[PDB]
Amino acid sequence: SCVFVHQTLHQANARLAKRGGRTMAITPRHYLDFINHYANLFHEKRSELEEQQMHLNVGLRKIKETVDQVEE
Amino acid sequence: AGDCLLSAAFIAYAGYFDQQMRQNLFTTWSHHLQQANIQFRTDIARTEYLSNADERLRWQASSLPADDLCTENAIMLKRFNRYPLIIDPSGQATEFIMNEYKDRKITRTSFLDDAFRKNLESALRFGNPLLVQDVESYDPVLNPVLNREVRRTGGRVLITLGDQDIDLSPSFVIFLSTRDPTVEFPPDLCSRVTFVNFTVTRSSLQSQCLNEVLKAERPDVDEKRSDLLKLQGEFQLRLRQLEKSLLQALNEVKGRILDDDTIITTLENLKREAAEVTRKVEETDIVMQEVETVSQQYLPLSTACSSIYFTMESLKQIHFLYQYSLQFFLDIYHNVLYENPNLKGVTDHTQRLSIITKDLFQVAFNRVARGMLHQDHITFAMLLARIKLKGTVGEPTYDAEFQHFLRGNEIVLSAGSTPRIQGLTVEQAEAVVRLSCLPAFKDLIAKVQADEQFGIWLDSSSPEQTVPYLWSEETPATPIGQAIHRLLLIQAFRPDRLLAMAHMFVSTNLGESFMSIMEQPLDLTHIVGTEVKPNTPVLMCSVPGYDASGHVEDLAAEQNTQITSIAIGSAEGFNQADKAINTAVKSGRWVMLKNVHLAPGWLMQLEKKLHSLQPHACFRLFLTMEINPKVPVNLLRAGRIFV
Repeated sequence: SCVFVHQTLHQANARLAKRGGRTMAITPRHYLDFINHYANLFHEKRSELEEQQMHLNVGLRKIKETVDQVEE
Repeated sequence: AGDCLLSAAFIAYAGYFDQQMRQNLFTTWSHHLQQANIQFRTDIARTEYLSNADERLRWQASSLPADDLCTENAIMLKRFNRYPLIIDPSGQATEFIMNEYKDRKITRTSFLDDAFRKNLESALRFGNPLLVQDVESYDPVLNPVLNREVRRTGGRVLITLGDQDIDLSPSFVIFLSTRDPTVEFPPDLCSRVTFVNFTVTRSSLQSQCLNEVLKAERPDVDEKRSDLLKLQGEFQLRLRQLEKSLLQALNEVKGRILDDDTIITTLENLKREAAEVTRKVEETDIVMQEVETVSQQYLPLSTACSSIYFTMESLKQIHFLYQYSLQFFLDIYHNVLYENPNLKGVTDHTQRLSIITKDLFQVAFNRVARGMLHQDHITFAMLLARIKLKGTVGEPTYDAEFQHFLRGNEIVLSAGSTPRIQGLTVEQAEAVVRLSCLPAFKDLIAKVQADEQFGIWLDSSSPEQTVPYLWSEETPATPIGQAIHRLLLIQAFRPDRLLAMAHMFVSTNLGESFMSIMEQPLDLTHIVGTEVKPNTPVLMCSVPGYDASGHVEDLAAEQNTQITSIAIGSAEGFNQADKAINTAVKSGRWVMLKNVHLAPGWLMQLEKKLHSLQPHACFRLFLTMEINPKVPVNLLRAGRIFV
């Protein structure tokens, strides 16, 4: 999918050039920047969401503990 | 995973393309992800995924335009790997950056400035955000820092600049900006830096004006629209923090083996808060006719605003003196929505929209025409009339009629094509046979032959007032349709009355008193009192053989304001003008510059100085000038024109 994203950016640049509008070259440095941004965003969002998920799972284990409490 | 992929793809790419191209790229990526079943959430928006409420509110306080393109640009500006290159023909990005980074005491610098290197090394040493307003004359000393060539020697981060080594600070960020949106860059530049386009396209200004009218007019129902903004705001925050407080009280390892645990009832409040968030989402579903309707009722208004402003830009083609910027049209918009006496006693909302659009057209014309030659007033009036005709939904679009009215002369005829109609000249006969090509004018020649009142009407002083009925249409026509048909008839028949009949057509379109302000002399006292900023100078561009000093002198005397009048003749005039303006910036008195057309470069320098200066509210700078092309375009764009 990432490769396809780069290829469609190249195709869009070519189409814009054919139409006659102003276009700027897309370098593989752009692909490197895209991959780096993907890594950073994935890390940050995964960290936050999974911290909340771990809190929720600890809460669920405590819910099972309360189930055992009502059991005895 | 898929959402982050799309977010990063939009962040790294799509930084130069306009709104339509960005949407096309996003749609293509989303379609491809759907084909491969990479699960990506669709209800969320790119402007919301990467932004926080506090950051968005700070941007709003930092004067960020409400356009979603500008929000995306701010998002890209916040998070980046390569230093951005901002393209802001409007000029809003520079002020947005300055307000956003005012806390970090960002310093302005120009490439043309010789102290650029000193400012750069000062920024690296201290770690200050730096902005360069012009990069077209690129200086390649930034190639190492753009490449981030960093050498980690000891505990030092060291940068090699020219033949010198400078320590780097992590807090240092360099911002590159270009005023020209039409400049081309070498491939190394686009390889090394990322683009943040701020060009105000039709969609961009359309959305900006839509959001502005939503906020300004309809304000408590702007909060009804912002029910969507608050559904996940101060609303869902209570839900989430209530859940976390319930977790805090869930097992405090206290009261073990106790049948008393009412804390469960707080989950009822949790359910109520979650239901509040979900039902406000269902209010956003009711936006199938709630907020989409609050938007589409003003959609004609915003479309007319975009058309008006792009007519205002493209007006520079017909004359070099017709230079208008975004800020001028935005001041027009604010003066229409705010400080408008016409809506003081008006509360009905549809009628408020109607009077708002009427006053928008009126104020736009009355502000543009003041700096427009009298021979061109009818041109802009007709342009606004066409815009309003397109905007209103009841009338036909009239593309064929206007197209013929503008391009009749390009139609080629023949000697035999003219039937030599009695009572009509050869050119008149060519006009008749040419305009008969229209389906509504196919039987026109028969009407020429049959009619007998043609002789008096054709030779009358004002045929446009009593144009006879010749065009044949199966159904009764609108008054606007009759007006345009008679306009075509006048153009083909008595072209000498074309201007007068154009006046009548504009009157029928935009009201009989649309030009009634023009006949009266300029109310200089009101224009210089309000509606003009002290920073913006007043340009009085008079044609040869006329001076504007008398009117401004009368204005100053009647306002009992001490005004210093100096002439631009030599370096002594330059020094006197500089001293007078420097005194008047702080004192607040008026200062006049006479015949400023003599020094174009000094005028450019004065414009640059005026931009940096902070005039007092009472400060007013009048620049009486001759209308010659030597005057820099930037001053005309940065000042109010009065011909």
